[PDB]
Amino acid sequence: MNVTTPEVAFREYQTNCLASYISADPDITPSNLILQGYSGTGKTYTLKKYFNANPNLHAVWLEPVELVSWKPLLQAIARTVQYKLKTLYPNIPTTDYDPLQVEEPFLLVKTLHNIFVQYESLQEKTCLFLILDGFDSLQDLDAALFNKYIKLNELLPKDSKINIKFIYTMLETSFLQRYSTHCIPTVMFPRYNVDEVSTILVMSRCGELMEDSCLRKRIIEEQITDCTDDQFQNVAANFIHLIVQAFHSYTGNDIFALNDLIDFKWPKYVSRITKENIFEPLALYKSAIKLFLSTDDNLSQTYDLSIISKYLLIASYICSYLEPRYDASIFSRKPRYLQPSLFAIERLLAIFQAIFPSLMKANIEVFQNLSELHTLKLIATTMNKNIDYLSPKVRWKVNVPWEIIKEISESVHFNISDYF
Amino acid sequence: SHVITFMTRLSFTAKLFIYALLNLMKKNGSQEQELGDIVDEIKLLIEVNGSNKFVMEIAKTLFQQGSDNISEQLRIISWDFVLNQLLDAGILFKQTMKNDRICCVKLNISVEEAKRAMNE
Amino acid sequence: NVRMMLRRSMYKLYSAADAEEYDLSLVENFKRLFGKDLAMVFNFKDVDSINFNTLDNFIILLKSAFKYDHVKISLIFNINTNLSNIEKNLRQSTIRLLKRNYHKLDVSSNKGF
Amino acid sequence: PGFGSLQRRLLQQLYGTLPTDEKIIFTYLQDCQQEIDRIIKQSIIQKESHSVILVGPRQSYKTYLLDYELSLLQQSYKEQFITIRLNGFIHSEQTAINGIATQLEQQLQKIHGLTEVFEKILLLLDSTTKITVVFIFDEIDTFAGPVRQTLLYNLFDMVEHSRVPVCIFGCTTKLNILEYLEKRVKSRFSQRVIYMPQIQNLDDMVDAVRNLLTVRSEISPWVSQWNETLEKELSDPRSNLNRHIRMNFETFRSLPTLKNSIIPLVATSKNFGSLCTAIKSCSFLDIYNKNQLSNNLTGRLQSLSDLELAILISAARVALRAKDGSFNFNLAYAEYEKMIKAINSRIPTVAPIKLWLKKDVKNVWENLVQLDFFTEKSAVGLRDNATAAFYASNYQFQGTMIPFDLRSYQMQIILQELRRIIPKSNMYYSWTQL
Amino acid sequence: RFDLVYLVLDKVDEKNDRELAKHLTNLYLELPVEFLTMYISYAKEHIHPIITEAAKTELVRAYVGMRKMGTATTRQLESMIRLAEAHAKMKLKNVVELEDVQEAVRLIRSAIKDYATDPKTGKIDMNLKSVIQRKLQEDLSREIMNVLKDQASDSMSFNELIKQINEIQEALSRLQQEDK
Ligand SMILES: Nc1ncnc2c1ncn2[C@@H]1O[C@H](COP(=O)(O)OP(=O)(O)OP(=O)(O)O)[C@@H](O)[C@H]1O
Ligand SMILES: Nc1ncnc2c1ncn2[C@@H]1O[C@H](COP(=O)(O)OP(=O)(O)OP(=O)(O)O)[C@@H](O)[C@H]1O
Repeated sequence: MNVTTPEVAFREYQTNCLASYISADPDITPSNLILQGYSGTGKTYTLKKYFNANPNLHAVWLEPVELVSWKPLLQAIARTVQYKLKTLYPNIPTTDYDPLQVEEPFLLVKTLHNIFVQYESLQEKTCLFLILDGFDSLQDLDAALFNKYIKLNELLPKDSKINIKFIYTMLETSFLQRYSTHCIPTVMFPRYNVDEVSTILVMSRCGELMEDSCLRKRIIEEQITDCTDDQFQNVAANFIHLIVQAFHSYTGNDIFALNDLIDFKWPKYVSRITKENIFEPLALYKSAIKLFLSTDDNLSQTYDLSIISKYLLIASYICSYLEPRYDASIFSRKPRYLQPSLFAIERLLAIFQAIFPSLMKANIEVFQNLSELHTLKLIATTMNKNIDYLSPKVRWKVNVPWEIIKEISESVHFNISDYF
Repeated sequence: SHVITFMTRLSFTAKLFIYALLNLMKKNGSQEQELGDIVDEIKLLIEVNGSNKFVMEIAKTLFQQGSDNISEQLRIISWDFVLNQLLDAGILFKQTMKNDRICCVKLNISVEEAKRAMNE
Repeated sequence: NVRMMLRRSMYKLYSAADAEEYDLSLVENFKRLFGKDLAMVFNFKDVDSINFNTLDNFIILLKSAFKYDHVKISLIFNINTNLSNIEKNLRQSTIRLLKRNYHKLDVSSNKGF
Repeated sequence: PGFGSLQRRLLQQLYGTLPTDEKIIFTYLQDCQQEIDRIIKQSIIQKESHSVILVGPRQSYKTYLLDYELSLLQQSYKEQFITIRLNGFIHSEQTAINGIATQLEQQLQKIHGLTEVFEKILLLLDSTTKITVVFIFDEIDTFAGPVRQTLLYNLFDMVEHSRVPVCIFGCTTKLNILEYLEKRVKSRFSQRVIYMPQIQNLDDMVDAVRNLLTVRSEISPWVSQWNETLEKELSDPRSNLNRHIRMNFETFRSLPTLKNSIIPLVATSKNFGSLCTAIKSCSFLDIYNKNQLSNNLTGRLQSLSDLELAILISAARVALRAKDGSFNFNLAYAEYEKMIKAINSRIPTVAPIKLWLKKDVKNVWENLVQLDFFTEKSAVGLRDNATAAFYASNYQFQGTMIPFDLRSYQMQIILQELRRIIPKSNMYYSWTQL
Repeated sequence: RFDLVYLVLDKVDEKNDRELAKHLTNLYLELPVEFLTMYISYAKEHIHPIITEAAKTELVRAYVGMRKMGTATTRQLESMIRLAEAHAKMKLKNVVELEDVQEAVRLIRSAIKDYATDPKTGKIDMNLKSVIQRKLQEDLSREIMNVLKDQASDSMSFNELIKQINEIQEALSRLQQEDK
């Protein structure tokens, strides 16, 4: 049977290309297929939409994202196909092989050959497509892994009724280019243009917020009798166009990023709607001006620290950015963009004593505050495993940026800016 | 050697790549060359010729495929395919870094036989 | 690493489920295995020392659980200093997941005398 | 509507899945095909042990020929040959031994309706005959693991002692195969290396195209119209459809790669009446051609926003000034801050352009690392093997711990390429140079 | 600000050594200066050439071409007229010809040796059969075989053929060797 093509917009080359490598005749379709495109390019959405328009096909959907390593990936193929064949052909008396016995790719070929023999009495060769969404998204991945799936079909008995027509999707480009000489039939997705992103969210997210709880409470509160669902869509649609124009340079040409600001700012945007905001979005924009002027993606006196604590951090930044050459020149009475350098603990205490407002000395409280900063992670150490502070080889560095320390010195009345 | 019989039958892309690499070797006085330098010298050697229509057609076929309107590739067409083909045949040895323009391309074959094949 | 996080989380989940009367398939199979809905509460006992690169990946890993209808997840964050440390190390794509439904609480002993 | 039957025949013919009675061998391949045909039949019919390696690049119709001869032998010599298949990627040296035994048992059962393991192949045959074993291998060189090559070292040894004749073939793209086949294995191998012939003239390619695109079966009356129109577009060297092939020929001379684009053109075809309009001009390989290039460096660069581009340009400027070519977020914003000041400064003042905050740039900064414009200072990238990747997934590098604003990056696009690609209508075009 | 800079290099070539050596070695065995000075004084006395419209426009493309390859300051544009007038004065033509313009530009190019200079780092080629020579000859030969027969004649004059394609002798000689 021939394949009907879907109507997916902004992908009207791939939806027609897959009519080539996917067909009811297993003697035509290739043994490997790659769909390549970045995140938010619709590869998962396009492939699933096409399959749901042709129910006569038989396919298995898996996700390497959940299948953390390759061992689950092999096992899921064996397990799902074993179930899927039963679902397709319940009348055939068949036996079972344990899908948990898969340890190496050879065993998959062994198990698959054993399974396919049971279906030798089938009327016709059966074309089967195995689908993995985001192949290169696998958490533990290597170059040699993909070659293991490319040449798998020809190790099967070529007279077998069941043919495994693998399907893969890839995100990156530095991964796919290593396999260019194989000339695997490839269909491509580029990044979406600004115009398409605006239209996609208009078509997708309009119906989502037309029926949210927040507005229909406010509409009754504002007693909007003339409101209609056609107005309801355009009211929500205006929010998408404004937020895109406001934050396209912020988010990018991304659909995932925009789909969250449309969520957070929406209740606050809902609040400013009144009886006078029904018909003029310009006034509604004026009321909600402060929403757009800030991203509000931020999660929200920034650091409650003791007097001893404040001078401890101030002294450390000097150590991490001033050369040891200048320690005697500046403090004795005798680079903002670079990453901080390491320093020794003796350097910190000497400078801390040197600038503290006769000597301050180092009691338990000074060390008690110093260790807390390490616990608070405002100062880092040179280790990651089995932290031992008293080991002499560990060094220290500053984890606090310049802007925070600027405001700390203000509450201290210590003029750091004159030391550089 | 029988290797030269296969060298002489390579596509134009392979011959140009090998010739540019050899010229960069003779300029640098070293064998391995930075991968970005190779694709820069390819453009240098392509455009050092005159603006004659034959040169223009060759350059358009090489860099932007000679397509109708869609164009402006940063590197020549099949620049990866022929690189892998030389790499997978054992002639060309390259180290692995995901940064394209800091990896070194190194030859396995003798210094003389490449020129000998190119001189044929 | 993410591999360790998924296994250990399922190991504890199965052990508690064993007292009713190691991967995400256990989450899918949970209602068929034990006949009850599952509500998971994750307690990040010390957020600061956690490798954010591992944690950022793991949060996305847990996001696949929303396909199931019988599973509900809650996250508890032990924050020592302020929200600012989270806003730096975490990828800004991840943060938009947390902000959709969150509650901000202070539990320090010192509070206005 | 009914033309699809001929279209199916065309699609099946393009894929090489025609029956052996109709399988086509190109003239430039026929010379080596007859040598392969001779050795196989001599080893089977005359019962002589032999060993040969086929050598050529990938996508070179190399293992295709081995299928062709065996597919023909099956039509008349079902009882004469035994085939064993192995591959260097899937079948590891641990699982290689069981791979032969399982496949050997399958063939032995259907025919009738640990050094001794190698000998037991002959013992099973001899006990049931009182049939030449055709070994076929892919990626011969790949078996050069630390474990001894007894997987192959014993097979070439069997050539000397096989009471039932043993013949061995293999595929490999290296020209240095004898480096992988060590001296101990070399002493037993017949060393009949056959480097595959190459495509070296446009006549070879066009005739090979003629071999694929000819229809020599009277399935439908439009077959003659197909062959008429086909040779119309190949009789004139300056044809619109032939224009692509010559350009294909000069760029790369691997025939299957050319087929990769032609099949979509055949597959996208809807009906014979509309097929005539498209096949001549052949404007659908141009769209496919740019499709291959849509996600390259140029393709990614075109879809960015102005702010993403502006930070990218400033990021490149730091890289160009820096001898190492490295930069970080702080330097990128500083040049972004200065360039906004410069643009604002060159404006008449007021008689009585926003600098984005350092927080909001973070999302803009993340997009550029995803899209591979930036890369880490020492980014090794993808590993080659799972064991090597195991160490990578466990080790924690410096970049995973240092702050988000101080991770050193490098650039994939040089400012010169920016100035070559960025539209001159862009406001930051004037900032492309220093 | 110098108009012309000349890079005179001496190479150790046995062939070129004999060419120079035999010139000098026989000269010390065993136009005159009076005419030469008479010529120069005559040329300076009379000719005051004026640049024509056609010669003017070609300077723009000549200077821009060096400009985009960058040290091509506007100083070298003075040489693009100063040398042009001096060539016409030698020609005794009372206007500056376009041939004078292009030859002077070539002279500046040859004096500085741009064709033998690296556009990237400014280094000089020591040597100043190649595959690019092959393809250009191949492509030229392919088109000649068509144009020679595309016209409604079996053959045509080579002078007209050159102007038809240049807008060659070796390529056609090879075809004659192959009897094409
Ligand atoms: N043509 C389109 N029309 C409408 N919506 C679209 C279109 N293309 C993409 N989308 C939307 O964009 C979303 C992008 O997410 P998608 O399913 O493609 O993830 P993905 O790229 O496979 O994921 P990952 O990056 O995690 O591997 C889709 O879920 C869909 O809602
Ligand atoms: N049984 C077959 N039927 C039809 N076409 C086939 C068959 N086997 C291979 N091909 C053809 O072979 C081409 C792919 O390259 P091929 O299989 O010849 O390489 P190979 O010999 O495996 O290469 P390598 O040197 O990498 O081992 C495709 O064009 C495909 O149509």
